[PDB]
Amino acid sequence: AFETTTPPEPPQFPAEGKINYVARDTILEFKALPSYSEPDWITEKFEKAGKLPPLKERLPEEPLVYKTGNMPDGVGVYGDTMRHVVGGRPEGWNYIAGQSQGWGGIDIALSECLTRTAPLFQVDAKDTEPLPNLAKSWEWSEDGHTLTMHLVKGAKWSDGEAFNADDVMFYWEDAVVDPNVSPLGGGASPEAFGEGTTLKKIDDYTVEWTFKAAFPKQYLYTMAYPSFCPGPSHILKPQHPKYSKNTYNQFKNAFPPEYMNMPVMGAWVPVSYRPDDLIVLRRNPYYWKVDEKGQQLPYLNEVHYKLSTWADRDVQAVAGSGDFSNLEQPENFVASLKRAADPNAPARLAFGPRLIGYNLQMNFSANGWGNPDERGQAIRELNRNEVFRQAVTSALDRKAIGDSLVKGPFTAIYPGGISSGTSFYDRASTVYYPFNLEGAKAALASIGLKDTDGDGFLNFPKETLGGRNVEITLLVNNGYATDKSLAEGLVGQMAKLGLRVVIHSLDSNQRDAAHYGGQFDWLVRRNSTELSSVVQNTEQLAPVGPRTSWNHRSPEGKELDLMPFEKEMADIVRKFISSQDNAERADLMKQYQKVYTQNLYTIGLTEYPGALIVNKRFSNVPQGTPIFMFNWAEDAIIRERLWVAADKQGKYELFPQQLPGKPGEGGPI
Ligand SMILES: OC[C@H]1O[C@H](OC[C@H]2O[C@H](O[C@]3(CO)O[C@H](CO)[C@@H](O)[C@@H]3O)[C@H](O)[C@@H](O)[C@@H]2O)[C@H](O)[C@@H](O)[C@H]1O
Ligand SMILES: [Ca+2]
Ligand SMILES: [Ca+2]
Ligand SMILES: [Ca+2]
Ligand SMILES: [Ca+2]
Ligand SMILES: [Ca+2]
Ligand SMILES: [Ca+2]
Ligand SMILES: [Ca+2]
Ligand SMILES: [Ca+2]
Ligand SMILES: [Ca+2]
Ligand SMILES: [Ca+2]
Ligand SMILES: [Ca+2]
Ligand SMILES: [Ca+2]
Ligand SMILES: [Ca+2]
Ligand SMILES: [Ca+2]
Ligand SMILES: [Ca+2]
Ligand SMILES: [Ca+2]
Ligand SMILES: [Ca+2]
Ligand SMILES: [Ca+2]
Ligand SMILES: [Ca+2]
Ligand SMILES: [Ca+2]
Ligand SMILES: [Ca+2]
Ligand SMILES: [Ca+2]
Ligand SMILES: [Ca+2]
Ligand SMILES: [Ca+2]
Ligand SMILES: [Ca+2]
Ligand SMILES: [Ca+2]
Ligand SMILES: [Ca+2]
Ligand SMILES: [Ca+2]
Ligand SMILES: [Ca+2]
Ligand SMILES: [Ca+2]
Ligand SMILES: [Ca+2]
Ligand SMILES: [Ca+2]
Ligand SMILES: [Ca+2]
Ligand SMILES: [Ca+2]
Ligand SMILES: [Ca+2]
Ligand SMILES: [Ca+2]
Ligand SMILES: [Ca+2]
Ligand SMILES: [Ca+2]
Ligand SMILES: [Ca+2]
Ligand SMILES: [Ca+2]
Ligand SMILES: [Ca+2]
Ligand SMILES: [Ca+2]
Ligand SMILES: [Ca+2]
Ligand SMILES: [Ca+2]
Ligand SMILES: [Ca+2]
Ligand SMILES: [Ca+2]
Ligand SMILES: [Ca+2]
Ligand SMILES: [Ca+2]
Repeated sequence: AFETTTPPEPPQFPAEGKINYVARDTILEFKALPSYSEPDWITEKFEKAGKLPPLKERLPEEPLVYKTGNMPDGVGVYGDTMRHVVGGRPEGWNYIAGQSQGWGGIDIALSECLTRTAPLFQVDAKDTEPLPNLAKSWEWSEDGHTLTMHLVKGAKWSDGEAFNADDVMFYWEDAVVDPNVSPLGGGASPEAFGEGTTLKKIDDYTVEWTFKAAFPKQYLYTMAYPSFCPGPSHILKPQHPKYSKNTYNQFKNAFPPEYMNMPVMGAWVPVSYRPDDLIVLRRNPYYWKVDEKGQQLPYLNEVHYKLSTWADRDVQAVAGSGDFSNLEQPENFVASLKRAADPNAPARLAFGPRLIGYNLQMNFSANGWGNPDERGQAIRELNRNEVFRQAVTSALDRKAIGDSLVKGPFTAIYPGGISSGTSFYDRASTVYYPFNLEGAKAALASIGLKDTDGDGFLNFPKETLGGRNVEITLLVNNGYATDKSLAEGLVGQMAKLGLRVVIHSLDSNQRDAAHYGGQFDWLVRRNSTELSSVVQNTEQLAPVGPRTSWNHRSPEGKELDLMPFEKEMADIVRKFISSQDNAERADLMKQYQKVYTQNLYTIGLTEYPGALIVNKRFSNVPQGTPIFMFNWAEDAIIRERLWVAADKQGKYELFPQQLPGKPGEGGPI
């Protein structure tokens, strides 16, 4: 019915990075050093005064050592604060039970994971093994069904309690496996680690994975942020319903934002919270990472998270009051570029490849996900109809969508699927449905949708919902001008096609609950890592498990109502996960792209590049860091390795020469 082609090549984007490509093992290694050091005030006021054990006793026998060769500016010096600005708000500290701490890097810094992938933008390959983090090493069995994983040994939580296999086991059994606990991010279901996957404790520093498939090496990426980042089991386990009288909601909410010094494996500990104002973190004296000179990380003593808006983060970063931003909203591009064009500018700004994409996602569950009413059920049936999807995508004037955000070479025609900025992308495999409003109108008439009351809006046939007007709800994230502008643009374009679309605008926390609970017809969403990188959270590319897909999940308790193209996509993704053949993997992503875009698994709105904004006083910021690839730039830049030269340091510490207090107690000690 439609004359499909490939999407047109966008304008050339001059100077992205450039990235200084390195080999995987140039960044870090685990080893003992001859001696260790720390800020002088810790030795004088805490160690010598009895208050803390000497540094060597606090560290693992073999800490994680950052290699000097990979440091952009070399070994650092202690001091200063990194000031972040966020549009989110904390719910509390229970990350593994699905509570947000405010986004914008806070949970990334607090909740460290088994592996780490964000700094891998500097390795020029897509078969890179994730960096060891809380898991120091691992080995595959000969048959590839068993993965023996060795943990960092001798590391402690920020309160001095030992980190070991008990924390790993508690997260796996009582958060992942437990169907009443869902970690933050919408992922981390048991099937995200493979169907029938088991994890068992061997000893205090050894765990063992058992996989149905042979060598599913892709799951090492799933073990990084956000899906395998354990909480302090000694604090959380006594609050869990399996070991107490608490309900699941009581367990989820047992650590509100007012609860101080929540134990972490991260470089800084939350010490202060003021509603709608600020979160202050102070250096963790038990941090288990050091530089090659034996200096215990982080270099920065303090981190701030100013509670504001996402657009204010850009404003503060270019003004110099904020130290970091991911410039990701096109309506802020011109003003940010103008302010950064001044040679006296306090911050540096650098655009990367086109990795920020937006999709229209349709709820594909016709078997009760989100318990829809008669109206909602009739929309699910239209969403599952391929002619309806072809009409919706063909009624979009993608050039006009791009123009509505920003002029210039930023936007690209985006039909959906894998981002054009990543190496697995193939233009020839991308099905583009050009703007054909007349063809879209004929396609809807062919499935029995026609305006029977002269109001310009299409009615269902008399057999469905008494022949009333089709009414579609659109779930939108209220925190971003981009999301809201795209939603408004979509409503106008659908009105021309004859479909009535109603915006349901919600704040982040409520938006995530409505989405993951399946309480939506359609939604507007910025793409997560699987479309920007393929290799990070690959399970999110298709409904490989009952809850791995963003738009097709099963209600509890029920199975998936997969359409044939979705089963073909699930098969491609599972084959990719267990393949170590580069040529086969590239071919599988071409087939994946083709099936996705031909069948309209989602409908692309637009795609463009973002820019990293960092205050100039910071040393060790890697060149060409993208804002979003394997993770957000807050992770990729390795904040625990950043430093400021003594003569350039700001004097912004709110708790200078202080360390975190005890969990559930007072302010910094
Ligand atoms: O956390 C660092 C990040 O914070 C801000 O974005 C947070 C954003 O996260 C969620 O949105 C996405 C995109 O749809 O969903 C995946 C998984 O949760 C995230 O990777 C991705 O951002 C929430 O659904 C949003 O409500 C929430 O605001 C900020 O925009 C980023 O630049 C970066 O600082
Ligand atoms: Ca284009
Ligand atoms: Ca390498
Ligand atoms: Ca090499
Ligand atoms: Ca000192
Ligand atoms: Ca001893
Ligand atoms: Ca080196
Ligand atoms: Ca050096
Ligand atoms: Ca200091
Ligand atoms: Ca400071
Ligand atoms: Ca931020
Ligand atoms: Ca074997
Ligand atoms: Ca040890
Ligand atoms: Ca000990
Ligand atoms: Ca845990
Ligand atoms: Ca679970
Ligand atoms: Ca198990
Ligand atoms: Ca098997
Ligand atoms: Ca313990
Ligand atoms: Ca109980
Ligand atoms: Ca309960
Ligand atoms: Ca409950
Ligand atoms: Ca709950
Ligand atoms: Ca309750
Ligand atoms: Ca709470
Ligand atoms: Ca914690
Ligand atoms: Ca607040
Ligand atoms: Ca207040
Ligand atoms: Ca106030
Ligand atoms: Ca030194
Ligand atoms: Ca505000
Ligand atoms: Ca915008
Ligand atoms: Ca520019
Ligand atoms: Ca994106
Ligand atoms: Ca169909
Ligand atoms: Ca344009
Ligand atoms: Ca233009
Ligand atoms: Ca465009
Ligand atoms: Ca291509
Ligand atoms: Ca009508
Ligand atoms: Ca009709
Ligand atoms: Ca538009
Ligand atoms: Ca199922
Ligand atoms: Ca299947
Ligand atoms: Ca590969
Ligand atoms: Ca510098
Ligand atoms: Ca560099
Ligand atoms: Ca300040
Ligand atoms: Ca407290």
